[PDB]
Amino acid sequence: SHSMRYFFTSVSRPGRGEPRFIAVGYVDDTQFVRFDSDAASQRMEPRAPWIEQEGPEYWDGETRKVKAHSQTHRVDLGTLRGYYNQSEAGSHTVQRMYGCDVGSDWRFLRGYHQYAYDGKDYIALKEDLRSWTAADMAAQTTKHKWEAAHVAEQLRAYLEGTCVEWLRRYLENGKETLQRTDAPKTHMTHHAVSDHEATLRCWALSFYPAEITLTWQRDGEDQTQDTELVETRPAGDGTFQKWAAVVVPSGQEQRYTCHVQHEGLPKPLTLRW
Amino acid sequence: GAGVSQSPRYKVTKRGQDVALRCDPISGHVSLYWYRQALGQGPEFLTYFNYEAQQDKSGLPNDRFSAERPEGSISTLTIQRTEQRDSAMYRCASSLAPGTTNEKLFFGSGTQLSVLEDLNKVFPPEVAVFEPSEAEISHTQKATLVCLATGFYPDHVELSWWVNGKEVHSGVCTDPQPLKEQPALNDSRYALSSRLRVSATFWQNPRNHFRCQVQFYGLSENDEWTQDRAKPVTQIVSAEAWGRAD
Amino acid sequence: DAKTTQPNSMESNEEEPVHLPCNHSTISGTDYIHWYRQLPSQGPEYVIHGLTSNVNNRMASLAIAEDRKSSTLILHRATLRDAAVYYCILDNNNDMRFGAGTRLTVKPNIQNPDPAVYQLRDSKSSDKSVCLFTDFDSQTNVSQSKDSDVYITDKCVLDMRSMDFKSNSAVAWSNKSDFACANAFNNSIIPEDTFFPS
Amino acid sequence: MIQRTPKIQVYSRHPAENGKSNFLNCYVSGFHPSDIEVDLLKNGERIEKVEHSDLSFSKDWSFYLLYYTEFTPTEKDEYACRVNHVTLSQPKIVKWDRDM
Amino acid sequence: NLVPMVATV
Repeated sequence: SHSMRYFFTSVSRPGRGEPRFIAVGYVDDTQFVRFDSDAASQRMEPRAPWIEQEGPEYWDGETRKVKAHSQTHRVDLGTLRGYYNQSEAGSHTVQRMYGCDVGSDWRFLRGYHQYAYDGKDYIALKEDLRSWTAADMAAQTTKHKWEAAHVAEQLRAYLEGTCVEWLRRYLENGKETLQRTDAPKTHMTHHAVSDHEATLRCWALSFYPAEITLTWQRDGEDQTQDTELVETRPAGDGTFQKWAAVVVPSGQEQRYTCHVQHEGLPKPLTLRW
Repeated sequence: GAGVSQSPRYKVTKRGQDVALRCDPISGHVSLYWYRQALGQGPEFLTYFNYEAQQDKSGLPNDRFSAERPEGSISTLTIQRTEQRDSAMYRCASSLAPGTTNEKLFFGSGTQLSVLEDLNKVFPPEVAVFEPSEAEISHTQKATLVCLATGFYPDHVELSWWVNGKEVHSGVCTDPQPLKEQPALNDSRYALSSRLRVSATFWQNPRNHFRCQVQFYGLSENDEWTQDRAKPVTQIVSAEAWGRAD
Repeated sequence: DAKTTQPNSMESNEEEPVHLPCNHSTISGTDYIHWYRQLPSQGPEYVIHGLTSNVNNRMASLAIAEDRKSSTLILHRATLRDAAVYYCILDNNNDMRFGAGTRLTVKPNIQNPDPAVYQLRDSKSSDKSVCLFTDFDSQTNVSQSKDSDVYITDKCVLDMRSMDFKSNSAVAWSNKSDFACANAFNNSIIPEDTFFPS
Repeated sequence: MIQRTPKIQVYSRHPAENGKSNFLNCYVSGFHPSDIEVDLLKNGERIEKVEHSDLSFSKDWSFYLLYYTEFTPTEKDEYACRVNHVTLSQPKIVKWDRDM
Repeated sequence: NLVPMVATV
């Protein structure tokens, strides 16, 4: 299963020039492009090997569009400030995310396009790629403007067309990396936390993609009480890490097992102290 | 302002010299475009801005052309070392905002830029009014006056009819573009005809005054002139006729 | 190269419908279709635009093909005021690039044609005169003179509003002495019924 | 606008081995707004050559960044991550715990 | 491959 996602952030800085605009693009859990309004290149830039092969027409095109994205966001900041009756003095944020999913069979699975103002939902394209979900009266004004200009249709065409088309092209051109699965390297550690209790920490390392399920069990049964799960995190080499811990009573560690599920594994793994 | 404003409306520039063209967009409009247009062609894209940023200047024909919009409002298009080939209608446009909402483009009046190798080739128009023939009058009970503006260059004229001191459009038809008096010269002076048709009755009243007005845009105040004939400055040339019962 | 395609010229009669055709065979679902018009002596101005649905407003209708590979701008009842260049524009990013458009000429309804050539004398006690081919039917095609020293303008339509009367005319003149009206307005232009007095 | 404080994980790219070159990571996530200051500390002092990922965010709009620098862990060098953010009244400092 | 343009709010 696969996805392409673009994330766009603009942040106004009242007394200090035009908004900071940062754009990043991903294919699954792999970043492949970026743009930073403050950076020197003023170009869309590569961040994956397989995208560098793309010709200068690609780079010129993506750099024109990403810049137009930021200029449009620059307008939004002014408009939203008006919609909400806010002062010139405060820094505010707009975020746009859009992208598309394909099945394991490479056929179109779903599209999305949503928008937030100061970190909360403002407006979003519904799953039918035809209609809009608008939070408040401001977002309703936006909703009507967008319905009127058939924005959902333009977006539908992109998500079902170009989006999935270039996701596929990227997945081909970079198959050697994007389509490999790195199964998690796995182990358990043990810490005595008190006279009578120990923590068991179950580790998953250098796995890819990021999707993974670590669960604990007690006597072959799912267990949540006293379990701690951290956010899946980047190792920085393109792979991911995660751990899950339980606090058990000392001398009962044999009762517990950790189970690991991951696309790269022939089958789920079990670990015990 | 409320609409897109460009200045100067007309410009004669001596070849080899620089020229600056000004666009004032509709207040608050984020996007600003520059086009130029030749006779019998559509607008040719030149460059485009979103605020102060020149988002696309692929249309600029060469290094002599540059544009700026320093504070995201007024834009100036500068052409250095002008060539005759630069002559054209330069058209500014603005729209409220970029993006899928497709804010419509608003276009200004334009700047007619005429680059001339030699300003001595500039001539104001001469105007003459021809009275309707009695033959028309008796045959159709209508009277067609005909105005001829001749000998002018460049094609910077606006022709209007004034009847008892009031401009009229009903009954009028002016040629869409002029004729060259000398077809073999790309240099050629021009001629333009206009007709005003009124009722035989109206023309037959002697108290009715008809004036053909031709406004010409020529050399500016600071253009140097050293011919013996009057400097061909922007000016109005008119000819007239009074109504005749017989 | 060009992204839309249009006939360079076209003509229709007043008070009747005009279908102005446009081709854009290589089009995407993200390409909008825009029409702008340019009246004589004016700059372009917006008429209509759309994506896949047919559009209607006060000025016109936009008819888009099911396969979106062609479109039509419909003028329900073209007046003389609608003569203009109509531009069909394909756009997906606000580039708004113009082609050469279609130049629409709107022919007046000349009922009671009265093809005639008159001679008008200068008002200023001069000895110059001009020739006025007037009142022909709109199917008449004037042509520019071959004698360089003879001037013949294109035909021009005027509208005497307060009499609901419209008439075609073309004008011709020359400074050489041997010149006379038959010369420019020859039999190779004018029909019969051409009242051609002294 | 709801300001959200950063979640902070400090850790190594590869399993830690004294004397073996590696990367020190400080992953900050779940925060809003995006303005943040993150330092990697060696024995209490700011490491100078620190890089970070391009600003991105999660499904709930909260942001995340990865800061990182090459380092060679020893038995007794102490490493920490130091974070500033508008939600914080003083800098938050999270120590690297190799033994986790 | 970026959408050709985005809508202002």
